[PDB]
Amino acid sequence: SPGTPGSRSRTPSLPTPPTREPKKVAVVRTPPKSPSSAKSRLQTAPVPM
Amino acid sequence: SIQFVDWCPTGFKVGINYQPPTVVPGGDLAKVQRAVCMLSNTTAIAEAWARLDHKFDLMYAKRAFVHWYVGEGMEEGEFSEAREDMAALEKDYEEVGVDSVEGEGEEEGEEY
Repeated sequence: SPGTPGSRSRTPSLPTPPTREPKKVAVVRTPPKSPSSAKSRLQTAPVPM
Repeated sequence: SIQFVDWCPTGFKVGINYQPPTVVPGGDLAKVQRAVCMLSNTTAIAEAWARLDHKFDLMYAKRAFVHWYVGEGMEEGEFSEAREDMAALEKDYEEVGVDSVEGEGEEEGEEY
């Protein structure tokens, strides 16, 4: 007997489309900034002359 | 040179008692046959009242400690009412120092 039987899957292969890469790695842009504000402040005179 | 006001026509008052000063235990005076109390009314104290009125101003300009008083039910108008009264006084103590002058300008002689 043939030692690899017919009981076994013989599914024939297909036209699979071409392979895309795993990762894009497109270029980044820096995020924007404005400068930090002082939190403790200068104050005016509460009392006049 | 113990300067009285220039206007002064009279400016002394006398009073005389036979009892001397008395010694108290723990006391600091010597035992003496005679003594003098003196009360002087004078224009000079008025500058010491400008010291105190300047000591008022310098805090009031900062409303320093002011809140301790408003909450008692009197006003910041009630400081300035009493402050304006110190100014009427300062300005009248000046007036009773005046050498009976009630003039406006000054006048000069002939010099070389």
